[PDB]
Amino acid sequence: FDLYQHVTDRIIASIEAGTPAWRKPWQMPLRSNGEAYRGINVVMLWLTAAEKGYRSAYWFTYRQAKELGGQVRKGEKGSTVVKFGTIEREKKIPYLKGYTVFNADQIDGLPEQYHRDLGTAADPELDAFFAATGADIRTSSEPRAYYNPTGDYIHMPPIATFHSAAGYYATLAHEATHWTGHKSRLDRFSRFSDRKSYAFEELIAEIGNCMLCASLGLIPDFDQSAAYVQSWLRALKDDKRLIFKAATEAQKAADLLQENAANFQ
Ligand SMILES: [Mn+2]
Repeated sequence: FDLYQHVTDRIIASIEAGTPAWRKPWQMPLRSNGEAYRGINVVMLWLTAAEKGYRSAYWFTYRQAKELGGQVRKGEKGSTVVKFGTIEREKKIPYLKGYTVFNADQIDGLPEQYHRDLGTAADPELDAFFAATGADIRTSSEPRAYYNPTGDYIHMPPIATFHSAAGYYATLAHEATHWTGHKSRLDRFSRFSDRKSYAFEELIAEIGNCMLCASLGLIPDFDQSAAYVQSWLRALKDDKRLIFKAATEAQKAADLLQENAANFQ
């Protein structure tokens, strides 16, 4: 009946139940046109695909199913994704409403199309991605990986100390996600830092890093972020639209990375 709550409570459950929704992939969800879902809806459809065991990336509405050449298997229940309708004021103002979609594995008769390994060394195509992001990446024998907004650079340790390029680039993807949201770019940090503002950042960063790593073929590192799920639980309980604001920032952090990395002069 209430959307923000309804969605926040699914996410609060997943956290308690073990895995927060957005970690569940370890294929990104698509609409009937091939356009990928964004933001909070990627998160929601991921948890939904895990919880119902879906193999397909595609989600349809009853309308999209029927008038495409198919039928929603009766008994099948959809799940709630997010979008905007309009109210009039003086086709005018947007407002957030939910809606129901069904995965392709709940549907019969749909058309035909509908259903790596990196060692321990530098990878050229990954190196080109992060070089094309624009990020000051500095390397030093200091054994910590971090983003310093004050200098505005990412510091990686040396790749060989990782004994895993997959571990090396996931960590970099994570820092690249933080690197967005410096004042010159996405403008996301708190002004005055504390246990709450670090908690928000690394949640945006986490959700965002899953989104990034899904595209780059990497696996996110979740050891580093075990001390926060409680603040996330607390903040998610006290604020029923907080998860929407995080997922929107997260998607913007992934978008900025990939868009820069394709800024072909
Ligand atoms: Mn971080």
